[PDB]
Amino acid sequence: PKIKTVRGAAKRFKKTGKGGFKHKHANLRHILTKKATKRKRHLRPKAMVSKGDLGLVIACLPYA
Amino acid sequence: MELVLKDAQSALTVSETTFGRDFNEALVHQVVVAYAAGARQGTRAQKTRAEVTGSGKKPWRQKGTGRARSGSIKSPIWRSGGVTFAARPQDHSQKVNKKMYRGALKSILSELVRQDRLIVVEKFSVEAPKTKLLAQKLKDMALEDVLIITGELDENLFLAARNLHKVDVRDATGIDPVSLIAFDKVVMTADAVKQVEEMLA
Amino acid sequence: RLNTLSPAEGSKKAGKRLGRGIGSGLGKTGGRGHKGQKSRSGGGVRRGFEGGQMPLYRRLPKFGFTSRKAAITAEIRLSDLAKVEGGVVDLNTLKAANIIGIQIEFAKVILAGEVTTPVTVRGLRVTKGARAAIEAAGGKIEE
Amino acid sequence: ARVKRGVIARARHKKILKQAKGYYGARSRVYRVAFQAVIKAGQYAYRDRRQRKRQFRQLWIARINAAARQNGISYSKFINGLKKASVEIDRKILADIAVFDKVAFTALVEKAKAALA
RNA sequence: UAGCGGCGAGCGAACGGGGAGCAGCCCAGAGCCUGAAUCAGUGUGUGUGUUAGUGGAAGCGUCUGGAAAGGCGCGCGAUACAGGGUGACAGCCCCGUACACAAAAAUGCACAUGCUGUGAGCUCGAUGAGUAGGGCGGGACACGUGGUAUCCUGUCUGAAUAUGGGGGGACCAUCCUCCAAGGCUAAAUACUCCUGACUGACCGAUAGUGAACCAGUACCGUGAGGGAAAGGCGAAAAGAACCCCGGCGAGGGGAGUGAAAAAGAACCUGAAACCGUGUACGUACAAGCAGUGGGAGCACGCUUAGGCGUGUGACUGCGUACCUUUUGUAUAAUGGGUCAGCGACUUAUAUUCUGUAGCAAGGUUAACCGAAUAGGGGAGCCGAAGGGAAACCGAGUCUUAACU
Repeated sequence: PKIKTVRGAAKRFKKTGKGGFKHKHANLRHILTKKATKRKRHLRPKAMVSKGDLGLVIACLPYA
Repeated sequence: MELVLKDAQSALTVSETTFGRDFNEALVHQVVVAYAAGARQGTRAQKTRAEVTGSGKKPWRQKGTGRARSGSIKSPIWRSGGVTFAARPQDHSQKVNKKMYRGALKSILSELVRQDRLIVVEKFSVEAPKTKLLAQKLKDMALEDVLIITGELDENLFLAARNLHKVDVRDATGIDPVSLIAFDKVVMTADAVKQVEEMLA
Repeated sequence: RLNTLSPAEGSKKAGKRLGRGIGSGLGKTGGRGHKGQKSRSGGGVRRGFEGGQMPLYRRLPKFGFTSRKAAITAEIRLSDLAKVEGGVVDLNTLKAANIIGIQIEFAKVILAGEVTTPVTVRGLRVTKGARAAIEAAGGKIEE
Repeated sequence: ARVKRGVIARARHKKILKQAKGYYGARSRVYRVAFQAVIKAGQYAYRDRRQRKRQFRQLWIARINAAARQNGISYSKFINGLKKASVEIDRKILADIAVFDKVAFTALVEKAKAALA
C-alpha cells in the first residue's frame, strides 16, 4: 500500500518553510461576546504547532 | 591512454576516463551483488495456516480436558501445521542506477587493463565452425579461461566456443560485470573496444 | 576476483533479530517491554490517538480552501530560461523544455538567480526584481 | 533455505552434559536438569574462588595461634610484635614454618617478644 | 490529489500525460443495379505443426581397491562437456545431447482455389415514444441528499422530434460539443481442471501435497463430513545349501555367499532419553537444591622414585532448583515426567531518519520497446522559494487605514 493521509488533519495544519506546521487557534468559533477583544485579537493569527505535538502531526500528515 | 595490441603491435587510443580510472570496490560490489540478485528466479511457497488442507474445527473443547488450549489443527506449533511466515514467490531485483552500472563497468575495465587481464587483438575469427580450431587458436595464444568479446558476433566463433567450458564469446553490447570479473582474461576485438567506449561514453 | 570484492565499511548493518537468547540483548520480549497493548501482536494504537482525549487534529479548527487555480500556476526561476532553446519565453517554449508541465496555464518569472543571455519574455507575469534582472542582462519583456 | 537444527543442538546439549559428569541422577543424564546443575556449579565456583582466600587465611591464623601459644604468646600479641619488629612475613609462610620448622618459629616468637616488650 | 466522511474510522477520483493494441460497420428503405468486395459453410491443392520414429563423434595403459568412471601417463571428439545410468567422481561404456532427416493415416493453423449462401456501389428518403424529462421511494456513481450534476428504475405521469434535442457538476443566459430511446464487432486482457519441454540461493520423509508406500485409503461419524501413520539390505538376491539345540516351532550357534551380515529382510547411518552386564572406588551412627572450595585413602597408567594424570571420594567450610509474574518467591504462586524432532518479530508496498555508494543545482526514471540484468523510454516524481484562507505578491510576503 501507499500511506493514507489522516484527512481531517490536512484540513487543519499547513506545512511551513522550515518544516513546522501552522494551525488556526482554537476558542474562536462561537461564544464570543463574553470574551475580551484582547483574547479574540490574539487568537486570530495562525500559530505554529509546538514541539510536543509535531510527532503526532508528522505521523498524520506523511505527504505534507 | 594507449592499449598495446597483441599481434599488430599498434596502440589503440582510448579514454583515460573509461580505461584508466580508479577501482571503486564498493560500487563494483554493489553492481555485482545486484547482478547476481537479478538472476534469482524467486520461485517458492510454503503453506500458511490458512492454506493447509484441514478443517477449522477446534480439536477439543476450550476448557476441561487437561490439554493445552488449541483452536486449529493447522497451527504452526502443531506437526503437519502450516509455516508461520510462509514464503511467497518474490522478486529479488535491485535497481542499479544507470550511472552506477556504467561507473562499475569503467572501474572493472580499468582494473582489467591495470592487472594485464585485458588483451586487445585486431582480428579474432576462426576459419570453420569447429571447436578444434578455436581450441588450437586459444592454445597458441596461451589462453585457457577467456572471455572473447567481438564487435560483430561471428557465427563460426560462436559455434566454436559453445562447447568449450572456460571460453565465452560475447558481443560488445551484452557484457555484464560478473563475466569481466569471472573470466581470467578478456580478449576484446579493436572494434569491440571502440563500441565499448561508445557505450560507456 | 569475485571472492575478493567486498562492500564499503559501514554500508551493511546487521539487522535486529529479536527473540534469540539472553546474550543478544533482545531476547524474551524482543525489546518491547512487559505486557500492555503495545507488547501485543498487532498491538498499537492508531495515528493521532492520545488515549481518549480529543486529538490535536480534531480539537483545532479547520481553515481555508483549495484554490483550483494554484494547481495550474507555475513559478519559473531565472536559472532556467537559458534552457528554453530560442531566447523567447511563452507557456509553450517552457512546456517544450520540460520545465513547467502540460496542465499549466499561468507562469511567473521570479528572481531566483542569474540570467545571462538576452531573453524575450512573452505573455508571462514577471516580478519586479526579475524584470530588472532580465532587462539588465540585455533582455526584453512584453505582454 | 530451511535449516534443520539437529546437529548443532546435539552439540550444545552434549557440551553441557560433558560438563556434568559425576553428578547424581538426572543431573548427569537429562539435559534440562544438567543445564541448571552446570550453571549453579559455575556460580558456586566463582563464589568459592573468593572463599578459598578467606578459608585459607583463617586456617593459617589458627595454626599460628596454636604454635604461638605453644611458645607462650597469643596470636594477637605475636602479630603486633612482628609488625613492631618490622618483620613482613605473611601468614601462609608463618603457618608453614610453624608446622615444618619449630625452631625458626621459636626464633620468630623471640623477635616478637623482644620488640613487644 | 480534488473531494466524500458520526468531516470520525475510513473511502477516494477524474481531467490530463506516457505506453500495450488498434478496425470499423449494419437494420429501421425504395429505386438504379446484381452476384462487385464481405464473411460463413464445405471440397481440393500447397506450406507448416501435432500424433510413431531414424542416424548421431571420440580412449587405452598402470596403481589403490570388492568393484573404477578415481590417482598417475599418454591420446582423440566437440554446431555434441544439457542430463541420466553404469560395482566410487566417465566428453570418448550405455541411453542420450548438438546436428541432419522421417508419415500410410487422422488432424490444428495459414495461403490458394471450386461450389453454395451472403450481400458490394450509386441517387434519394428516413434517421429508434410511453421515450427523454418530471414527482415520490431506493440504488450506482470516490460523492453518505448535501448547494449535488450524471446514470439505473419500483410507483404516478410525460415531451420536442435537425427552423429539434442531450451534456458541459445546483441554476440561468451566451458559446462549444454531441445525436439517446436498435444492434454486431478482432487485438491488447483474466485463468489453469489438463498435456509437453525446461528452470529454481524451493522441500527432502515430524519437511514437501492430507497422500514419495495400492491415500482421500485404514479408521471415526446416522449423515454432511473428518481423516492418519507408514521411504532407504546389497553393486548384484549371490536373500543364508548343510549340520547342532529346539515342540517336524520361535529363537539361536556354526557353515556358506558377500568387500562388509552388530549390511540377515525386526536389514544404510544408528544419537538421546530408558534398561542392563562387567570392572575401580565409595557407601549399613548418619540428616536437607546433592554442588562447590579444601581434602585423606584406594585402584589404574606413568615416571630415570621427580611426589604427576585419570576414576572414586571418607571427612570438612559455604550453599533453600530453573522459568514466569511481581513491591517482593526456596516459596506451600505459574509451568515443565524425560529425550529426540519441530515451534514464535516475517513478507510486500508506501513514508521518515541513520550508515554507505553514484551523480550533483541537479538527481532519477515507471509502464513499455528490447540486440533484451545492456541500451532506449524523462510521462512523471523529488529539489533548487517562500508568504497568504485565496486572488495575488515574490526574497519577500501576510496582518492592518499603516505598521516604531
